[PDB]
Amino acid sequence: EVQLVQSGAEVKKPGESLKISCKGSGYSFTSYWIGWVRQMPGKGLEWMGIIYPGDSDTRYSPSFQGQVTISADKSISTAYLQWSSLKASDTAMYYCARHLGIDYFFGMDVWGQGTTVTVSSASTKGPSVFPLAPSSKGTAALGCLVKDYFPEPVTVSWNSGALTSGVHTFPAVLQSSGLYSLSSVVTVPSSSLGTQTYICNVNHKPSNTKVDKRVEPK
Amino acid sequence: SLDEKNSVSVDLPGEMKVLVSKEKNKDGKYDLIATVDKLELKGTSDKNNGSGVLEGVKADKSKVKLTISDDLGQTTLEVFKEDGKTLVSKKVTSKDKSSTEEKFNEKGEVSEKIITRADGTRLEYTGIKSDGSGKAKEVLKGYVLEGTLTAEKTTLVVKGTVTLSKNISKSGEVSVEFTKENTEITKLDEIKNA
Amino acid sequence: EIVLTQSPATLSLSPGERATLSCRASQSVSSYLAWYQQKPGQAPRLLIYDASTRDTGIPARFSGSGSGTDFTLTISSLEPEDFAVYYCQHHSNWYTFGQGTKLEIKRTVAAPSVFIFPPSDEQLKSGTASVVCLLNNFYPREAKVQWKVDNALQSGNSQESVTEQDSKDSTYSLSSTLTLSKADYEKHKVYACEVTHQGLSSPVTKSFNRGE
Ligand SMILES: [Cl-]
Ligand SMILES: [Cl-]
Ligand SMILES: [Cl-]
Ligand SMILES: [Cl-]
Repeated sequence: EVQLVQSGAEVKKPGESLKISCKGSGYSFTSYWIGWVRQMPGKGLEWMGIIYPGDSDTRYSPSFQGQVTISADKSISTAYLQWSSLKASDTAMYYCARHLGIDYFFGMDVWGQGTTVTVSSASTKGPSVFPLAPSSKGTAALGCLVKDYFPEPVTVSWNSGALTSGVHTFPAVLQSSGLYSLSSVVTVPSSSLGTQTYICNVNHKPSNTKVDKRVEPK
Repeated sequence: SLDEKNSVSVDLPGEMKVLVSKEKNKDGKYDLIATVDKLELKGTSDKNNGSGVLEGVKADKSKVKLTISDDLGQTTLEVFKEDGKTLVSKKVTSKDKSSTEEKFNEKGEVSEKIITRADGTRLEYTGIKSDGSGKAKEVLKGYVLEGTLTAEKTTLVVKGTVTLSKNISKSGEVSVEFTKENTEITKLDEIKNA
Repeated sequence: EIVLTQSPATLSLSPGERATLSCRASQSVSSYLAWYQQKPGQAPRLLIYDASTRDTGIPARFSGSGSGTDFTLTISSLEPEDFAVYYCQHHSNWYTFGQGTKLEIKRTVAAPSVFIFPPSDEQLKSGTASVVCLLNNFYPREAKVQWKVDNALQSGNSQESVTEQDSKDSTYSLSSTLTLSKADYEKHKVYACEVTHQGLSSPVTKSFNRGE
């Protein structure tokens, strides 16, 4: 019944201000420090700082001092993390967590579910879907290249969900253009390239983009 | 429970004592019993040494935990709030009768700190701030001295215009602008003269 | 500053085995060390605090010990849900987290199946050429991909990504993408992806000739 609930995912552009929130339930919010923790994509955890909502005493890590402002509204058990001018490098996952002790330390024992912040100069854009046709050849590989979309996520299924065995859908990479790209592949017996049909179903809900791409051998 | 015939008494640092199970308990280990300030604490452990952890709860729902080092030369007594996680006090007594006791404020900062030397004299710090400053009071064999604490040194003073100080720093320096059993000098009024 | 070092970076075990994770500090420090578990897509969970006390609800198979410089998280016998990243965190240095230890499933060495895909004719009408190299179902994770264009070593023009350890066969897969402009792509003949991995007795290459 003790819990912290964070506000929803954020897609922002560089320079914009942003204020994300962390609401406490089931305990005396003003009796404990609340901390904020950063995790950049593919990286470990970084302690940013803490606030005591009883009197808004705030302590920042020297790594984040002056880069962010932590605040709190004691009357609604909410803590806040804010930037006045977001950077692309601020793209990360942010957790709030209850921080136990100053001159002693018993860890951070209650965590929010996290808030994703994406900071890009890009605007919403649906993907392009290119075939990855099987070569001349027994196991064969074929797939779809899902290129130049924003923001995440995109979903890929094969033959409307009828083909799941041997399917690998890769994490997206961020290209130099600020657009995302990924690929989905599937290994099939080369016996069935002349008979079995292979279609990849790509859905990008931020742009309402649904694409079905038939992958044929050359 | 455990008494004179089903246990063995073990002397611990800080003039505490603990009783240990005779042979072994029902499911493998030895049982430990120690009473601390009206409250008896129960703990299970191997080793039959006297070492291990003992816990207990007070009438005001505060939790107590007592850990005894393996060589039995150190003792840690922690008092928690009802949540079992907010530290109210933490005292570490050593075999040589010396100890340090920290008392934490509602924020989890050391606001009071008592340092007991082996001879029994105490150094008490109250109203500690995040600055690193506060009040300083040395408890001696007979009299009390009062002064101020800074993150740099510790100054103690007795007060006509003849008012000279006593300085103890981060380390064990002692300068005067002196005895090793911490004192010839006698009692409180008698300091003003020399 | 006081620095935490977790060992090993990757611990590869199986369900049923005993797991020991190390956190070491560059100086003797107090007992205020905490351990966390984080599974993919989930928030961290506190396991141990004050070096040795278990948090509420944490199963008994987790235990912590240590003092001074050497601290240990022990998992007496691993369950499937115990395979995750583990972080330590100490009071010193403004509550800095350690870099983390990944606890992964150990399986038999398996060489990857390698595949190369030329750019589709549709993409080329747009002006870009993506060449894709697939490394399927290999273990362990360590794998190097090197791109060769007319036998010239390529650098700074590719991106790769790896899947999470597969739920049924415990293998990894890797996709490497080589992006050039259509003008640069139509300037060279042979495109090659060279894979190096300990399950192969030598590096393996897949290639094609443009226009064939
Ligand atoms: Cl409380
Ligand atoms: Cl990819
Ligand atoms: Cl070479
Ligand atoms: Cl081999």
